[PDB]
Amino acid sequence: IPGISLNEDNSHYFYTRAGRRLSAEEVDSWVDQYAGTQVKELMLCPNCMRTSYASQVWDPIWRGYDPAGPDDQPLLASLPPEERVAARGWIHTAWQLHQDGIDIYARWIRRCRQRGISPWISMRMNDVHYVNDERCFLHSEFWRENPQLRRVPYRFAEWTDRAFDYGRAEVREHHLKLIRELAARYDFDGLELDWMRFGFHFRPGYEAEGAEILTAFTAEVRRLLDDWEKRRGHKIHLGARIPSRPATALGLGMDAVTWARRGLVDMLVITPFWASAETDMPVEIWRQLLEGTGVTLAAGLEVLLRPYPDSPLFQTNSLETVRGAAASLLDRGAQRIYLFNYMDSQTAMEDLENYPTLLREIGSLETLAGKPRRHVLTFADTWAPGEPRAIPLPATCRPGEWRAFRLHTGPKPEPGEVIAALGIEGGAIGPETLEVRVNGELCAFLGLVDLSKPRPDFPVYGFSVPLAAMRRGYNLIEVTARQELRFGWAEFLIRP
Amino acid sequence: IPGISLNEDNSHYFYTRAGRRLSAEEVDSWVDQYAGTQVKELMLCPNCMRTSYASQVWDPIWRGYDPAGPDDQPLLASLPPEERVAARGWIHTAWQLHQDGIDIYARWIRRCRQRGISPWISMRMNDVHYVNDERCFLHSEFWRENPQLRRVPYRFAEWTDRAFDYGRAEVREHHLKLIRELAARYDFDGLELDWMRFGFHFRPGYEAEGAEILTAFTAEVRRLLDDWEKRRGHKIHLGARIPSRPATALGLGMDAVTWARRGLVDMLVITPFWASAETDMPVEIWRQLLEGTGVTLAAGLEVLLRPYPDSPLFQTNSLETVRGAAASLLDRGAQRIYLFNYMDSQTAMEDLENYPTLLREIGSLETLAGKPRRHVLTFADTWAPGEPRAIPLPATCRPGEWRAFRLHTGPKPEPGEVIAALGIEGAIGPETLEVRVNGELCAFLGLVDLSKPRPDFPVYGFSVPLAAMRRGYNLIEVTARQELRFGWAEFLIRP
Ligand SMILES: CC(=O)N[C@H]1[C@H]([C@H](O)[C@H](O)CO)O[C@](O)(C(=O)O)C[C@@H]1O
Ligand SMILES: CC(=O)N[C@H]1[C@H]([C@H](O)[C@H](O)CO)O[C@](O)(C(=O)O)C[C@@H]1O
Repeated sequence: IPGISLNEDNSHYFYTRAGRRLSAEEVDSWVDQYAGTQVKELMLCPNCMRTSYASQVWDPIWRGYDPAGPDDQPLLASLPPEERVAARGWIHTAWQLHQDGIDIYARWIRRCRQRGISPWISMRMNDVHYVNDERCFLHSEFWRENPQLRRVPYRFAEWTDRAFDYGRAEVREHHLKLIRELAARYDFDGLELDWMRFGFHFRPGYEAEGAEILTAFTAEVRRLLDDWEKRRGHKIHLGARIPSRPATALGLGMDAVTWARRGLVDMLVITPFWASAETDMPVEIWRQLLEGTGVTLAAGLEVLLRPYPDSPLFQTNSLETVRGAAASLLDRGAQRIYLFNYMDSQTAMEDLENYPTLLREIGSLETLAGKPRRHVLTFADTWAPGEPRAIPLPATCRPGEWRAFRLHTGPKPEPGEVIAALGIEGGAIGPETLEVRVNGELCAFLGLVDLSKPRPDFPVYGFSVPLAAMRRGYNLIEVTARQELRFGWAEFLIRP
Repeated sequence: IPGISLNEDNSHYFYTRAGRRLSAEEVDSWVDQYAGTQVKELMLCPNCMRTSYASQVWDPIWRGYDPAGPDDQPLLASLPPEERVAARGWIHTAWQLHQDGIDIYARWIRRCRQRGISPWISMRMNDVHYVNDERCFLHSEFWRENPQLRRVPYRFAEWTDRAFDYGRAEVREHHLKLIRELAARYDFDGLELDWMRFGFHFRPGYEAEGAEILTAFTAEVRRLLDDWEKRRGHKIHLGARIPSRPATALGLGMDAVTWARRGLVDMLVITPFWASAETDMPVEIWRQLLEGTGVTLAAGLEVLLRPYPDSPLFQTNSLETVRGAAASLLDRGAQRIYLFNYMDSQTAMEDLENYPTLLREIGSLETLAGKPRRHVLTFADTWAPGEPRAIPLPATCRPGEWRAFRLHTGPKPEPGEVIAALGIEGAIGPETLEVRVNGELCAFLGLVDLSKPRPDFPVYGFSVPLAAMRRGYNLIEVTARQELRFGWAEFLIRP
């Protein structure tokens, strides 16, 4: 009954369908694959710094575009030859659609309602893809002409250094112009403010004033949609994506508790940025913080699954690891599982054959129950500027020392197998090199485990967990080593 | 005004007054130094594994004691000769009080009320000092005879490994026996459950069931005190010390939000363990979590001030650093500043001459305003088992890389001087660092000669444009032209 919110990005559909002259019927058929699943809402993203539809107030993706021209034309000149082919796939498909009088978002919204899906618009509030390239096709002329409106002018270390400063009147107006058009153009059930693209909206040190500013912004949005409710003849929801921990959220100027209490939002998505999906997010704390407000709390998953920030592995979640994350987060009180970057091609799970099963299982503890799952230890990629960072992995154990790892494994396991699995980096061990306990109970050595993707590129050792040791929620791996060891991976595999 | 809660520990008074035959009058005079200050409550701790008063349900500190005997006697045999002198100071003074018919806690409670101080009892729920020594004088016989009731039987790496497991009925009963006695023996305004001595109460991995167990415990205590309200003819408060961050609190089986919502507690003290004061605690998050519950949220200071867990420096807070922490935590919404280990001698601020001034200033932003203060970067000493730890220092900056440190400096500074000061561990010039605060370039000042507490490595000062500083967090950003390791960071605000 919690169900899935699925986010469709502003570029994917155009990139993957490029080269086809799309009919209204084919455009509609994209919604259909999500019909009869646990998907309750599609969050349709129509923009980055530019829109993928023919905006009157912002730059469409195709502003500057020469449809008949060569790839080497001014709009694409800044990219290498090979990347112009991909960018032009997006620009051209978005352009051609408009030329045929097909508004892709209007069609998706209409088809959503026919298929019992609640259609949302999700706006990227501060996308900064490729801002190292000032000439790049997908920057707004407004961004290009106004470097004084940026967040960090004293350095350029990260893309977010060149993000818009929402402390400025003219930055808020620029984003409110697009919202006023989206509300007028599209008859959506809900608007989501996607603050987590890229989650950095304020001069470093100005986040507290930023918090009062985004609350007022959110209130302007809520007021505007209230007017549209009387016009459309139905309720319109307002939602937001925010960081995964309340202190990080408040530290980036997102006081979601105030937004909830003053009735500005009725859905909140707690999410990482992109580096890895968080398999561990303090859902129960947010639920306490949001008590009485009537806000739907969604737990946001990302497609990547990576053990630590500096890992060179860039593999996606599998059905089994999404089953783990989803079982965990629903067990903690998530009222929705929200998928970001889990699309039907290119930006999607590596085991794409499992996409339909995933959409029919991860939205309920009932449909996850008795199915194989993996609870993998990862990390929170997003922290407020100068906020101390708590990153579990990698973890050194010196001879005779103890290390502990708490992994959230949601519902108590049904009868069957539980393996605590630990990856060791740097080249190794015997059957008595490690002592492994779970909630204090000794775990028997199993030997090397042949993991399916996602998996580390170093040996993973399995330890058999006495079924009855496992408890609902967090479960504690403790390890001591007789030799210095570095851990690069931890998970629970539960196969009932 | 928010005001001060001050904790007197179970041993201090006995250790420091040892060798004097104490009169009822002198015992009473201890309360007097706190009268007419911002202290609203004295939290009088009467126990560890043993009581400092003559309990009939627990071991007094002097169980086993031979008053006329030599230092080398069975009760103290396990200590080296010179440590028996200190321990025996505590045991003998506590014993001799009882022999004179002086109940120190009954006298303190009475004298508190005469002097307009609200008197509390603060019970250590699981003290584990010196549990490496199974024959130690301060361990209870119950603890000694029941090693099966301990938290960790598979290893002994930390004192908390030999803490009692409150997952056991026998452990809960044992601690409830003392609470039943304290409620009957003493007419206190409030009982505080000091969970933060030592904050580890459950088998590793059983903290969730632990949370339901301490809620039921706390509720049992609340029901007990409700009965005593009708006998004593006045309200009795129930309070608790808990970890500084909500996730850590819930992770150690302390669901204080439930305790607050069900009206089991009406005071909560967020605090670190002992390694250092936390100058940065999520007060505003707790206030949101506690909204409508009527619970007073107290921000707990510890006496030590240390930049990171492995630092060999063990210096205390000064008047100036306590002013900084207090200005910060009050600014964030603390309804009380709570002092732990800020006593009148031995366990005390090293600038002891400033103790009376401290007790008249740190309870109100009004009395802190326009006074010199230091906002020092530290760390949270306490994390749930296997919980990822966020420790800011020490911090390496590679050539051409940026590091940031957010320090909470509470109220925006008055007219005067603001210095960002950065300590370098393990050779720099005036351009080796670029330092910004909230993006504004800060002038190199050179080496700053800090007063204690201070690192044993060079501290460089950077002049902050007064107007850059904001209310609450303020952001130091630094880039280095040479590989450097920071061991220290602070704001000095001198109006
Ligand atoms: C690289 C690619 O093809 N698509 C990517 C898009 C585009 O970069 C973006 O939509 C341009 O506006 O961004 C994401 O959705 C994102 O932000 O997480 C990830 C996705 O993989
Ligand atoms: C002289 C001395 O060491 N006293 C210390 C006492 C005793 O060790 C304890 O009361 C034994 O029961 O403990 C503390 O208050 C504590 O827990 O932080 C600190 C204080 O410095």
